[PDB]
Amino acid sequence: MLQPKRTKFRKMHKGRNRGLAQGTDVSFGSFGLKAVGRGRLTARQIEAARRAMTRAVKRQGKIWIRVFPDKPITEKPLAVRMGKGKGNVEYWVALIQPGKVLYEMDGVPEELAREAFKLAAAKLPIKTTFVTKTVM
Amino acid sequence: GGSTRNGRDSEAKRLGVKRFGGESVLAGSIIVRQRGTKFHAGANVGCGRDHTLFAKADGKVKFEVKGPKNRKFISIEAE
Amino acid sequence: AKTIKITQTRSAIGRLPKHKATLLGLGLRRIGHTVEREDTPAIRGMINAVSFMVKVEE
Amino acid sequence: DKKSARIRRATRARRKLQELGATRLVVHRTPRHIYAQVIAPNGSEVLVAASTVEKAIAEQLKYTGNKDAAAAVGKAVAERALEKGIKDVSFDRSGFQYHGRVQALADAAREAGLQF
Amino acid sequence: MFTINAEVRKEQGKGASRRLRAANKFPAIIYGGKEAPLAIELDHDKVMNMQAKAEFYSEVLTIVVDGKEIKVKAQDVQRHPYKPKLQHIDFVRA
RNA sequence: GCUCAACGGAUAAAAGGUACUCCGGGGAUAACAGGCUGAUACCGCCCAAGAGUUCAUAUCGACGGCGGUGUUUGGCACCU
RNA sequence: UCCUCCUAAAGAGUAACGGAGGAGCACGAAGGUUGGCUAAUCCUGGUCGGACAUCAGGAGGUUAGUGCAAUGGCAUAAGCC
RNA sequence: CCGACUUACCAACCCGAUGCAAACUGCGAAUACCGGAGAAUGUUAUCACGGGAGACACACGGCGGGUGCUAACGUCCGUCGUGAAGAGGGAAACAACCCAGACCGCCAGCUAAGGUCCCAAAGUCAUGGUUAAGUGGGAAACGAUGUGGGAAGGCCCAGAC
RNA sequence: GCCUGGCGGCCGUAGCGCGGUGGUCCCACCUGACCCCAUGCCGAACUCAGAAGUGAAACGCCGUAGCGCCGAUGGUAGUGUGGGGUCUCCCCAUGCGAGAGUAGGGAACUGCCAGGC
Repeated sequence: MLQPKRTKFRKMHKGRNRGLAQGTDVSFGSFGLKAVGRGRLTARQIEAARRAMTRAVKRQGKIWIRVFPDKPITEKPLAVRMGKGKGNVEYWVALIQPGKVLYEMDGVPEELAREAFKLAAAKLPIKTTFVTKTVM
Repeated sequence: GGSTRNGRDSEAKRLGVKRFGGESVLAGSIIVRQRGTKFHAGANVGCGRDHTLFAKADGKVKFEVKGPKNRKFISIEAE
Repeated sequence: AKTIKITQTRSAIGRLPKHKATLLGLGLRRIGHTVEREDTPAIRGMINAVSFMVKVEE
Repeated sequence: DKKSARIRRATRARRKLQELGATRLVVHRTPRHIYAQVIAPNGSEVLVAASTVEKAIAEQLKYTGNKDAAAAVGKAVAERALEKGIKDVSFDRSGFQYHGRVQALADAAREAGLQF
Repeated sequence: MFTINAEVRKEQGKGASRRLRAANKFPAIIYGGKEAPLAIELDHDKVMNMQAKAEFYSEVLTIVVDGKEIKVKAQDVQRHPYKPKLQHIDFVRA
């Protein structure tokens, strides 16, 4: 899921992935799944980690998804040559920089949150870490 | 389908650079396309048609921000 | 006035054209060439522009 | 606001006279009085002024802020302008119409010698 | 009590701050709105253990520079984005 | 007085076939094969919701993830 | 063939069977000048006005508008009479 | 019934918090570019006119990008370097990478990159550590009481594991 | 010295909100309109002639930070040159160095002329 309902433009440039992430703090919840390493987080991987989390916590507590797949990724079909325009939009990713809190959790004990975050981290491609809400 | 068309211009920015000793009528800012990025107020009023800002006296270009709207003006001051 | 000694130490082969022109403005030709240049912030700026090649005796 | 609308009407001609470097004879009109000010083209210093609130003008008039008062003020400001020795000024409506007291003041300045 | 021993900063900048973080110390600043701000460096492991103590932000702290006791309070903390460690703290004079 | 719109406009005026073909060239450029790459293919591993009567891992393993090989269909056009 | 934006790296320029859209006109007023004026939208009372026709009041400030794409403009309005 | 809840599901506005954008900007560099002044340096390097060209198949590497799969010794641009059209030393062998630009001769010395056990010229060099796999001398997710270093944390001579 | 009006300079440390304050000095509302003139009706507005009334609205001044606005120091991001790990991104030397935040500032300042006390 998690494809945007509308877009201003259908396709984007490929671009490059940024230096460091905005949104490093745990804001809404009490525990978080912070990102250690770059990559692009596909909407399918985001949904799979969300299901692993939600079933691990048995649909108790509240889960925030702090990233959104707003970048369309185009892929050329099989056995077509180079050129002839840009390819068709196939799937949506979120660009992840180190330090991006990907998910947030509240209303659960910390060890159950760690187990749910571990089961989500097993589905995500990038390396993640467990973070806790800190006052500054 | 197909979407590969584009237009052409070959200058779009200023030529006078606030030390530039522009004489007579030199285009200080040609193909600004519009009187709003730069206004001409030092040597009378430039901005003839297509809003090309041009000098009216022999002198140095002057860039300045005046007015309540913080608008940028090109002036010509004598050497 | 006071003068300083500027000695080239590396080659000018794969360098930028601005770096080559800075060595031309300094007066350095060979990889061991030393010049006596009068001490000036402009000469110091040329040295800082190409400082990975030159060596300065103060 | 009537004063803000008057300033919006005046602003176009005021900037046009500023860009030409013209010495401006500006007029201000109230229900009670009328004012005339010849102002140098830098716009900061006033060369000549003649007002209806000035007692020397106001004692000769049956009512301040009349068309006769406007003619007296225009004659006075043109007399002081020609006494100062400046000429070839440009008239500013200051947002008013060219009608009634404003027209009478400009006509009196033209008759007394201030040429536009 | 929360006493931090701190040293004044001989050099400021990104290179000097990264040299501090390579030498396992980190920069900090003290300002009060009444006199000139003071740039200091802190021992990172000690100030980390005081971070892990949860009463670090509520109460009044004591920074010792040159034997002078300064009563401060932690305004904000700049943390490393994906590591536990911390880069910079600003202290308001209390 | 120009959809001289193939818009610096060959001429007022012009479509096709060639496996019956022919010449001058090209590995500047395709088919086979080699090369680079590995999307695809094939093989393997990580997590484990499940089903397997109870029991995740005897056996299979969803949602997802990471590789390996050169190995299919491809991409490129480097050799001829 | 021509125009607008991005690609395009804060001067100009800059390619692809790159990503998006338009033009082959219109107007004797929709030009000139002088004088005047200021929108979109929202909340309310009243004739089919109903959620939106027209009044009156308040909020708002250019979120409107430009003969037609897009960009840059525009209140001294280049927007409306 | 001129309605005493506004729903245990949601499509709008506003407020508070959190991100994203090549075709977003209430902000905003470094560089680059344009102009002026000044010194030093450069065989006027600069400009104009005239005689003669060639060339208009580029390649790779670094940086910035579009496209492709953040594939290609892929393709298309900007920019610099090298090759083209540049030998010599290094990377085993190697157009384009690193160092360096060969007028000629020398059985002279000093260095760059890269190296110093033998092939093969030069440290079986000095001090302090680390690793035990031949890692060095190819490869990820993930897994493990491998083994050093550091800052802390529990239980504990009222007897800790 | 105070207050008011006109024309500027500078353009949110300049404005908005809330509260208070001023009157036939000045300015606003205000009186009347056949006449100088105008409303696609409108003496709303634009004008003209001005016995009375109030400053209520507007406007000016003062206080208040509630919102706008300005805004350090330090750090971070980026980046020119040189060098280095690099598979797609960074690190070191050096030079420049934001934006957002933080402390804080902030209820503008000033020039010419005219009028009253």
